[PDB]
Amino acid sequence: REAIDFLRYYAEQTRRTLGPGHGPLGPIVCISPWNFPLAIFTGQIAAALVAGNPVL
Amino acid sequence: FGGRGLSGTGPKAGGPLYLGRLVTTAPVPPQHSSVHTDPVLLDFAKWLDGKGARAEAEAARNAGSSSALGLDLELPGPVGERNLYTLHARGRILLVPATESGLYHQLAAALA
Amino acid sequence: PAPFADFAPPVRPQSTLRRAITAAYRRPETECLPPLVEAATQSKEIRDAAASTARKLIEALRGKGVEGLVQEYSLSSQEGVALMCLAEALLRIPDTATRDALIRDKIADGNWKSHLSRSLFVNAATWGLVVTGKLTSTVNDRSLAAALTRLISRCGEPVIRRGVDMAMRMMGEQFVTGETIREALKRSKELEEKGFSYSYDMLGEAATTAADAERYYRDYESAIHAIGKASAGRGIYEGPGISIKLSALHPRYSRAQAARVMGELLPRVKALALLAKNYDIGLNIDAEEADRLELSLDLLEVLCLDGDLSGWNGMGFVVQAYGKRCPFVLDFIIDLARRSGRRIMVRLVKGAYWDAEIKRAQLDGLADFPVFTRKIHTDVSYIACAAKLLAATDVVFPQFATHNAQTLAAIYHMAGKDFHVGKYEFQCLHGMGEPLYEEVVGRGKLDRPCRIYAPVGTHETLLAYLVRRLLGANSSFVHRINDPKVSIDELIADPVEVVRAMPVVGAKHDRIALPAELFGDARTNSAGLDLSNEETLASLTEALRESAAMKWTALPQLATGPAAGETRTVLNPGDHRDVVGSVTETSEEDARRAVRLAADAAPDWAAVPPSERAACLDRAAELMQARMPTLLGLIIREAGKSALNAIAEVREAIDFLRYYAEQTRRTLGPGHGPLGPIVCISPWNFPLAIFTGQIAAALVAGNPVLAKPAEETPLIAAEGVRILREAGIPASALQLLPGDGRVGAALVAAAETAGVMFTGSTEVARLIQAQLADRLSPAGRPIPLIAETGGQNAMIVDSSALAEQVVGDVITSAFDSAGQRCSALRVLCLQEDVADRILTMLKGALHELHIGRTDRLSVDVGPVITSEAKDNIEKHIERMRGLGRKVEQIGLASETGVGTFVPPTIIELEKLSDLQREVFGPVLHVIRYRRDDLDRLVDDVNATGYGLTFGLHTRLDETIAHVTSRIKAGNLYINRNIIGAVVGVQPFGGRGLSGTGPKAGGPLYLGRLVTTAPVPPQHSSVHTDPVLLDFAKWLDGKGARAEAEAARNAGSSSALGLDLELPGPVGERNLYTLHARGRILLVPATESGLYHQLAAALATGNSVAIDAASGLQASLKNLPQTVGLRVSWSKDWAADGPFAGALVEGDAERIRAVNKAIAALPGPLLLVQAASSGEIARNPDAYCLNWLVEEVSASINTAAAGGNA
Ligand SMILES: Cc1cc2nc3c(=O)[nH]c(=O)nc-3n(C[C@H](O)[C@H](O)[C@H](O)COP(=O)(O)OP(=O)(O)OC[C@H]3O[C@@H](n4cnc5c(N)ncnc54)[C@H](O)[C@@H]3O)c2cc1C
Repeated sequence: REAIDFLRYYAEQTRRTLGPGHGPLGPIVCISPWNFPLAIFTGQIAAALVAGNPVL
Repeated sequence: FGGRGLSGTGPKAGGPLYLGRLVTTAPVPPQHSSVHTDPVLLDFAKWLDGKGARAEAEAARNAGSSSALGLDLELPGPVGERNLYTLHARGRILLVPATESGLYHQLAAALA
Repeated sequence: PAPFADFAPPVRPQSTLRRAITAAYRRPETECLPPLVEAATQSKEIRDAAASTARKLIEALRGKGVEGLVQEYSLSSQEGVALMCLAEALLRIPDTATRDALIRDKIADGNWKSHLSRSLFVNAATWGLVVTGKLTSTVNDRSLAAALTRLISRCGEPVIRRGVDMAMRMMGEQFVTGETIREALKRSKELEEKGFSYSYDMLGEAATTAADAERYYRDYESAIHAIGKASAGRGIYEGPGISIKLSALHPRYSRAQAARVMGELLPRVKALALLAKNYDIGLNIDAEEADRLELSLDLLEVLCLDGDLSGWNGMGFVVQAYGKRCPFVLDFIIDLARRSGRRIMVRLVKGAYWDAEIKRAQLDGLADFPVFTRKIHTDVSYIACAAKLLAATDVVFPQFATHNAQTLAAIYHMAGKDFHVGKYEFQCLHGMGEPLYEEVVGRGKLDRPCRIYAPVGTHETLLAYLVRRLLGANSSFVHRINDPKVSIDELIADPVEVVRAMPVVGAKHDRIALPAELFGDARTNSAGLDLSNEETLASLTEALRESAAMKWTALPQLATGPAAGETRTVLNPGDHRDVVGSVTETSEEDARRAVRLAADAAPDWAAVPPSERAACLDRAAELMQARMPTLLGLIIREAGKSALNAIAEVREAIDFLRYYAEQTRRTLGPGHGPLGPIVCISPWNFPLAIFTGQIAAALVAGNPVLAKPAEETPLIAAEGVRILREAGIPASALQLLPGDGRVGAALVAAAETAGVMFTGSTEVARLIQAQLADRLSPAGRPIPLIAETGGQNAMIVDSSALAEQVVGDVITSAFDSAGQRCSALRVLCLQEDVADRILTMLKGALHELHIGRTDRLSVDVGPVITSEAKDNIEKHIERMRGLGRKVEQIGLASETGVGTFVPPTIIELEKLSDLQREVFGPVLHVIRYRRDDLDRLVDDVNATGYGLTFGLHTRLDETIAHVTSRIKAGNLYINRNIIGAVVGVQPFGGRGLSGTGPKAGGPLYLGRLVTTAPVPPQHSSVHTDPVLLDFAKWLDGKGARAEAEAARNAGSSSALGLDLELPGPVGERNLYTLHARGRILLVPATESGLYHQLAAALATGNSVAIDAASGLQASLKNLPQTVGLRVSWSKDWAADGPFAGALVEGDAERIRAVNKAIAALPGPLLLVQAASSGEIARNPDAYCLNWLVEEVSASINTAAAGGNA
């Protein structure tokens, strides 16, 4: 559920905020832990992706 | 979710400042504003006016207005719970200026 | 001239029909409804038929703008409001190509702020209503600025373009029919061809100056020509007409100014009507506030009887069905139509001022409302009045203005089958009612005509009252037809049958308080008097005349009986030929005897249980209420007050009596022993209310009182004492000692005087302070002094404020009571971009004031109290004039020669510091400020050292937050005048040079008048000062365990941070908060005493200055930085001030010595608390935390945007 929530939350935050002047950083390295191996994994990746950055 | 000090850098995950850190110009998050103006920022702006540092005084007043310090929101959630989100001062900010005008702008940002 | 012989004569003798109107003014709602229900009743067959027609109309309305924009660009509510505000501002750019360039090149590229002295969001409350349907009194301009930046950065130029085009259509085609009458007339041809007609509303309203009324006249005259030319002989039923508001045509349109209205406003309406007659068009008189209804009837009567207007039936008049007088007004108008033979056009409406009528009746303490309190009652009233109108179509032309399809259907079937054009019509609002009435007009529908009420005006004009026009309320029909939660069956419900079947027909709304019940179970509100009610004016006229025939006296009323002395007369300040009465002044020996008598009787009065002492006060309030008309006449003639201000003063005295009685019943027990004899010294400017309040508080707290009234106004004081004694206060508990400062000084100096309550000048208060510092109580403690003194009160106005509203509040604040209020507005601060416009309006409004002897209702401003006050005030004005400052003064009539008058005066200053003394008269000073310098201006206001009342006019939350957080004043007022603080609602009292506190009419007041203070109602705080907490940890680190525990107990017992909303009228929020006082002077003797003093001061939020002569510096080594920030040491106390209070430790002689040194400090009179070392060890309450916090009252007008959410 937390993974789903991160995806939908950062999707909605994007729809509320990002326009052409909010340029991406570029490649983002996302390093996640073993204790929330889907939720934190998904949240960091979803946020970097939806902001326009490719993710490692 | 997320903390201060040895607990992390922020901004909080699953909160409205998060995406702004992943772009080179941060947007204005939803509901991110405050009607409060730091009173020390105000005193600094008047001091800058006294010195004739007009561009800096203007930048200080603009920082005092656009600061979201004192934001205090209730977030939608389940019944039987009250979920609150507030923005406070961070602490002491390290300023590393190169020029006098740069120092004035940095002070304005931190005081506001 | 005989007193009150010309007080308020009616325009004409009141006919039987006019008397029935006045009789209904505030009739109980249970009495109004049954006859309306009976008159609105229709047959079962007609009710079924009407339900069917209304269902049919509502079916089409539901099967047929900003919302599509919000959807297309996924805007939040704040983004939609911000966008519409941006669009409005872009539309203020006249040239299209320039505007489009700003959008494309500079706005859409961000940094909208750089390109657009006035907030973008001044009108956001109005757009908020458009976008969200909800009303906000003030604007969160920081939220809107964030939303605007977000939406522009997200969607760019396309959303700006759509917003501009949307705003252009709404403001140019929907909220108005057109920007000018010519454009409105061109756009009316479409619907006239379909069977509609038009009435044009030139959006004129509430003239403030003669020049404004002149502009409104020529605007109406020019529209009449354009409409009459366009009408081209179509006549008053087929062709267009005009609607006017009488308040647009004269700046003093009120019953109080009825003579000016009949002499100056009437000929202007006649000249417009003569032009409407020549073109043969309708001229409708719109209905306004309830207190203007009957005055407007006097103009309607003269016009309908004027032979010069004969032959024309175009004159029209609005009647509001939400008003209790509506059927009786209609009876009167129908009779007038019969007598004059003019077929009066009667526009029946529900009414547009409902929220305002509720608030006004509550503020004025009147018996009831002049409007209904349940929407369904107004609906029944409308249908009943339609039945009366439809029975008189031969002599009047009814015009049923309504968007409610149920109301429409009921009237359509009530009118029956016979119809011809000219029999009656419906009416609707432009851009609102056409949907409904396109199902009505024409042979294919109901074949009944509809006249469109068509606003005409620019964007500026339209926006000024758009809020009122939208109120859109949850109960409104158009809100419900567009609410999916409401079925058709709910919409076609018969309000007559719903009301008929309610348990109590016509019961008041459960959630609206009658004015008497504003405070619920706590106490009974005082009742006022309606000076727009002819019966009240006639009865008051007789009482005032009878009051001037009484031989008023004031004598030294000692415990043993009246005493002899030097007797002289008391003169009316407006006319020294009018002798009001005689005063016998007290000898210094008898004043000293009086204190000893009070001392001897103190145990007996202290033994009367607090409840019974409070019963005395409640009995006195009842007596003053019943005697108000007689008290009015005395106050008018002795103190020079207007009748309006005298009513408020008697109300205040009643409120003080009832408030302190209730506070006594809430608090006082056997452990709160009285101080002893208390000397009460009261001023001449509120000679009954402040006099009563000080004496009532001291008495109900168990103290015997020596009452020293101002030398100028002993008569009302003597009458006050008479009433208190009649109410049961024994003569030994309340002695009256008339006389000058010798009497006051003898009383203050008497050894048995245990406390002094003083209201007056700072100069005298400082002399009393020095006298008292000579003495100690028998317990060896300072004599308490409550000293309430003047203020140099300011109002700050920014470019978002509404000029008309500002000017009215400024005129009232500065010149009411000839500026002889402690709260009066002395300095007006105008943002530079609007200063010239507001000053022009202010000067014009100044010259509309009537100055003279106050025994006429028409007088706005009376005399100043003495020739000495006059000379002092005029010397100031001439100094300012001699310095080249601009000085505006109204000319005075020759009759003022027999009294002491100062004309209301406006003086334009360069800097606030140009004003170097308090000027206690009708003298307003004006300064201008640049917006960026607002924070410095507040600094300048604070720097005077005064801190009584302060006003702010702004719509912007950021400016409200800033200014109210930085200003240092006891009574704050937002978007209203700054005078007339209401007991228990705006507890009154300032800081600094303005007073010691505690606030009069507030919950800390009685506790100052007993040896051990009680816990006031609601007096607590869950907040703990964090510097106090740091100090308590430091004390524990030093091993001072007992002190550390006392510090934590002080942190919990402090009420710093209390934040309450006080009950009061609707449309206002009244807040009461406890803040730190400032820097407290600490004069310790021992290390432990210092620690206890520091804890008390820190727990209440204060900084401290510790006497360096104590030698206790080594007692505070290694203080935490947070505590060090609040601690200073002082060798020269006078140099390190001002202080906000003091704590002293010592034996009796040390306390007396320190108390004298404190009294010699320049500036504010310090509230000093003293204790011995042993007392600090034995009594945890040795220092009382009540006196280490500052009370702040804030009153916010939440109706200021044009309505009450
Ligand atoms: C053509 C035209 C001309 C008008 N001229 C004037 C004018 O000169 N003067 C004037 O004062 N107004 C005027 N009005 C406004 C009118 O008085 C109504 O208030 C408004 O138009 C709505 O009434 P309704 O029958 O359309 O809608 P409804 O939803 O049926 O009625 C709403 C009305 O109910 C009343 N009401 C709401 N709440 C309560 C309550 N709690 N207790 C008692 N009553 C309540 C109010 O009067 C409110 O306006 C005019 C309206 C029109 C269309």
